[PDB]
Amino acid sequence: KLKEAETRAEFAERSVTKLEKSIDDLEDELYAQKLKYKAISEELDHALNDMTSI
Amino acid sequence: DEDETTALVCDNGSGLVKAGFAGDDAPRAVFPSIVGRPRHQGVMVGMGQKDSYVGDEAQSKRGILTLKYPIEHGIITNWDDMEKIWHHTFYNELRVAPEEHPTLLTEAPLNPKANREKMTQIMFETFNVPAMYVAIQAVLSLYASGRTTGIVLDSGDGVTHNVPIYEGYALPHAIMRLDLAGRDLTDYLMKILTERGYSFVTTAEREIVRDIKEKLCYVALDFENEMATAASSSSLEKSYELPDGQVITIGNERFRCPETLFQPSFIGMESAGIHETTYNSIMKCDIDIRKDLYANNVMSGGTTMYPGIADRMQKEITALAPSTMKIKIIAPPERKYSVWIGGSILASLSTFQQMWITKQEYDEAGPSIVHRKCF
Amino acid sequence: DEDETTALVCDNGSGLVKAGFAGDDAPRAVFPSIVGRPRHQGVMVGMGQKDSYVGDEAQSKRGILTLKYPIEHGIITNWDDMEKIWHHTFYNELRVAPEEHPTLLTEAPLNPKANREKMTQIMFETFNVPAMYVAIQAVLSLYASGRTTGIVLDSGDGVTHNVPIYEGYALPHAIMRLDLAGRDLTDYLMKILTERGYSFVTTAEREIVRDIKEKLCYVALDFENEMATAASSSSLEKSYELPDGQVITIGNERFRCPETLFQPSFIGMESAGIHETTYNSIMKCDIDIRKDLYANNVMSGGTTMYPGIADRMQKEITALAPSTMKIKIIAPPERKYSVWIGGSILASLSTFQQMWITKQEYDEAGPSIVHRKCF
Amino acid sequence: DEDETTALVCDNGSGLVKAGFAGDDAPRAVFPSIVGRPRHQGVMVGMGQKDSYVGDEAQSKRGILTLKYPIEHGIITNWDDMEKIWHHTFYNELRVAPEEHPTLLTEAPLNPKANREKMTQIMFETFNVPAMYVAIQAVLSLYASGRTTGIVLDSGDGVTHNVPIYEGYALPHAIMRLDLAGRDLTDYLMKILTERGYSFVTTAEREIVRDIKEKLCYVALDFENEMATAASSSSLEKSYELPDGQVITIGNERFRCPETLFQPSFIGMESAGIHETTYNSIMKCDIDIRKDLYANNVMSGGTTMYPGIADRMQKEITALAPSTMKIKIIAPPERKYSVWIGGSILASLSTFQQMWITKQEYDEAGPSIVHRKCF
Amino acid sequence: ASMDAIKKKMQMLKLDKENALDRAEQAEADK
Ligand SMILES: Nc1ncnc2c1ncn2[C@@H]1O[C@H](COP(=O)(O)OP(=O)(O)O)[C@@H](O)[C@H]1O
Ligand SMILES: Nc1ncnc2c1ncn2[C@@H]1O[C@H](COP(=O)(O)OP(=O)(O)O)[C@@H](O)[C@H]1O
Ligand SMILES: Nc1ncnc2c1ncn2[C@@H]1O[C@H](COP(=O)(O)OP(=O)(O)O)[C@@H](O)[C@H]1O
Repeated sequence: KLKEAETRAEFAERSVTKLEKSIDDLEDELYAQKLKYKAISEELDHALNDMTSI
Repeated sequence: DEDETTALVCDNGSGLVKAGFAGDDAPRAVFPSIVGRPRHQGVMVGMGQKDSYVGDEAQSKRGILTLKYPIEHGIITNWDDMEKIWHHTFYNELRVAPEEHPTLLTEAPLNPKANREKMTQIMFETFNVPAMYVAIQAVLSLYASGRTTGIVLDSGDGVTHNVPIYEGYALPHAIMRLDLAGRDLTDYLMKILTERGYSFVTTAEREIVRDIKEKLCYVALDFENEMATAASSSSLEKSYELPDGQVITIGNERFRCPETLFQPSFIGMESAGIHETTYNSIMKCDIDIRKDLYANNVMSGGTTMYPGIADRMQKEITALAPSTMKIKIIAPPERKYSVWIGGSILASLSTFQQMWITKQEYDEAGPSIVHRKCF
Repeated sequence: DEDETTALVCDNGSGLVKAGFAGDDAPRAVFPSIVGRPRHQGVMVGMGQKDSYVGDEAQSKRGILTLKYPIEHGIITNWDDMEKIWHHTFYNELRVAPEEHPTLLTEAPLNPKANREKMTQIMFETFNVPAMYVAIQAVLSLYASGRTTGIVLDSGDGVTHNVPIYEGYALPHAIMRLDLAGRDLTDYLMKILTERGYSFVTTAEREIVRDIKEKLCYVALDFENEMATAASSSSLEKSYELPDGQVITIGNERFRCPETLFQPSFIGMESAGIHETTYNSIMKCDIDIRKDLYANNVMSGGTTMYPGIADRMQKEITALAPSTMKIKIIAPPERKYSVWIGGSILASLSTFQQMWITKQEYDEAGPSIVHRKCF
Repeated sequence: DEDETTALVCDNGSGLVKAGFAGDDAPRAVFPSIVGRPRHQGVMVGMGQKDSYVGDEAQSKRGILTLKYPIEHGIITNWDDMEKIWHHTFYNELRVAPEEHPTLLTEAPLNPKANREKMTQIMFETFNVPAMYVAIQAVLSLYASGRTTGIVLDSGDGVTHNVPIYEGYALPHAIMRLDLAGRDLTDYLMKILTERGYSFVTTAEREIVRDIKEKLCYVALDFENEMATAASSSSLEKSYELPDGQVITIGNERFRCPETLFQPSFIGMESAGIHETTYNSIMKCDIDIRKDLYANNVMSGGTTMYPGIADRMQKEITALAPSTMKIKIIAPPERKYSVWIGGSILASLSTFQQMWITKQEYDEAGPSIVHRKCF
Repeated sequence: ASMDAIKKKMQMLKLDKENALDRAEQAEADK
């Protein structure tokens, strides 16, 4: 039960590790997507302020 | 407590037989696909002693028995031994007689048709079952897992079938079947444990290796890096207790065996492994049916219970897959038993009560009826 | 849902179906003219799954469906599938049963008679509509655009009819029916995409190519100059996402698809293009008609939404037309929806209440009545 | 061993490659389009053993090799393996040096451009061929068949082209190109032979099934009547001897494989079938074209060699075709070799000498020259 | 964000030129 619980604990440590990685990947991907997406598309709307001038 | 003619469900592989009645969420008992027979000359008399032992009986008295498994790569060849297993299964543990209940049996979609015809014939002519239904194992995992859509990768004991299903429909042209299974993994491990100084050849020895594999082995996510440290340090070794009190300590063999599923060349097969067969099934499906199979990588059967497998399979498909697509794996605790559970679900559906072959239909048509009524 | 017995209006061709009630400024719902059917054998039981899918249902589950259009090259041939479309089109989304509401449908004078006869017959005999009218789409585009005079170049999905109207009168001898439409533009594009390594054959693949065309392609004003750059530099290439994660990069092929409208020989048609047909419809009319038709070239229907098409047409027509005279195109944002809008305007005019075929007249005369009453 | 400074001809596809010199009526030899590589670890040394094997070498030593072809449904992707095949074919088997001879290679006119560009480029840049000409397979078929007019069904290993030609002109709007071919028929046969109890997985197993198909499979004149008996009685079964002495007996599966060409759904393909696509190529053409195409259904490539294919195709077309017209199949002994033979004819025609790309022109223009001079 | 600012500026300039153009055409038409 211990080896199994340890497997579960280790599983959870690994699953957590995989998710520590995937949370950071999502933290970095959400970050990067926002950082590039609102920063670029919002910038593109700033550019609209100028693009659509004239 | 069976006061209703519920269908019986029995999933029979090269490895284990899972059986129980429809309506439950688990098999009531597991009969490990076996009929055992003594290989020695008797000296004492009045010792009882059977000509053959079945299921758990074969394992309990295995010290002097040769153990024969009736199913090869998911195909029943020793039908007489399956009758012994089914009689024991249904009457001694489930406490039912098939004569009073519909019975559902299972098999891979490309399993030679003779197998589905014999399963139908045996239950109707030997057990007098009032009705029959041979089910697809891939389907049953999808019911158990809550899916109608996905690639079902049945990495069990016999054969890995790999069949894409979309919205409840088969996409059979995209089936990528492999002669890669749990019984090849055991043989590989017997050979690499021999390399370490622990030879395994005979039946008792084969059973030990199978048990070692199930309890000590894993796949992890990166074979070469896992091997680099497993081959360098005792920190990745694990000990196993052999039946006679001896101890075997296993290092990179702990993962080299499971790795065969990703590297079939380990057992002499010209194949790229289960993650590419899973991926190709997605690829071989229509352009508007791939965006759903990528998001639904579905596990079925055993070996799916190796540590690191849920993430390695999602990772390997993701690596093979194009970007933008979302890749996801379904790997529920109903693992190693999802097919049985699906059998219970299917047998019990109101929409399935017309799918059963009745005994009268069988007697009029014969064994070939299974291809007209089941699949 | 309606507080008056307002007529229902629907523009239903070989491409799409636009529907809503008379008096609005837009269709309430838009569906493709598609009835889908499964092309696979079901494997799982209790999955629902329809025998046929209609409109948006057909596209949503298209991964395993074969998708057919009941209307081809401007004409209904599959009347059974049209009954399913009309029910979905007018009742499932608008919640209005035709039984208590007059219905206005569209075509053109060179559209074979069976189209107008089946449109009228189905709504009267299957939906019991109290009244019917079949309109020329050109009439409706001109009402929507605020005109009585002009050429309506409808460049649709299965046919281009190019119908001239002067001061509210049809000029049928000058209609130029051309065997070049959006469905052929889709076919051209998949062949040129094949030249680049992307072959599209199945229904799903066909629907994807139509999506690529609708979002990536353009006409531009000068194809020789556009090609000189597009064929020389990646700066004019655009990526499209296939729904499986693959990316298709399209270059001068991006305008060579719509270029067919100015080069019908690309699909084997003996024609110089839609600006030639616009020119000829005007040319075939007396000169006192022509001056007003040239000054009012009207875009309606499909393909009018390709960037550069309204301006390309004015340039191509003025290049054929006599000098001094002003050549102009009417191409409002109410493009492609102008036919539906005109239907709303016409159906609701007080003077149009005398233009409806009533059910009593229909029952006495039979299906051919539409030929006596519409135009 | 050749006695003239003639052109070389080589019809190198996804299946097999045929080669000889221009001016003959047959290739000198046919080789599989294969480059083989060892799939096993060597134990003995001084055994020779190549890194790669080509054509007959690849098949002869296949027991320990994994075999691959460079052409994917008609498209070259592995240009390095093409180099190995062309080198061996021209240098060792035709016993010529490409540097001293013009070379003609082949491809469908709708084949992706990279294919024609690499064929032209490799022969000029790695072999230094003095001249090149990528030929249209449909042209070559008509020249071998004694026609200028007809529908060319090259139904090969890779793709079925299906193109109408009239008076030497292409009618491209009517090419009903189809992704249904001999390579799919082989994989289909492997799955149905698995259903019968004879599993095939590996390259050797695939080569065996291909050999079974080529000797035992047929189309039949009537699929429904043929299966009614073949699936019910041993009288229509034919055995095949496997190289290891095992015997496989095949019944209706013997025709189900070729039936796939008429019934594409057998491999998950959405298609009308080769006879309906042939019919549509005829029907898509003008009224004064159709009569000549009905009388001239022209065969080339593999699959045209299945017994009953010429006759089932003529029956399927006459059954769809109008009366008065005489519907005829042209299925000469030059079957499967129609393209190679046509290649010899085209390369040698005096009216074709100006069509050759010279090395000097190639070096000045680059690889894109193939689209200026060939097609 | 849609470039509605210039769908609207376009219309304003379109009107300004259409009016100037109407005048160019009239001014020449008047002879
Ligand atoms: N932890 C594990 N490690 C290795 N293999 C496993 C594990 N769990 C299950 N499997 C294998 O899968 C088999 C049981 O799963 P299953 O797919 O249901 O086989 P079956 O066809 O008999 O029903 C056993 O033979 C076992 O060796
Ligand atoms: N952006 C676009 N680019 C290319 N084609 C378009 C676009 N928008 C609409 N169309 C085409 O509109 C067609 C349907 O037009 P429609 O004129 O309303 O048929 P009809 O009037 O004869 O009933 C479809 O083929 C669709 O591809
Ligand atoms: N007896 C046969 N019956 C049916 N097909 C055959 C037979 N013999 C050879 N073939 C097929 O011929 C094909 C190769 O010939 P071919 O079509 O001329 O090459 P290419 O596509 O370059 O034109 C292979 O698919 C092979 O299986």
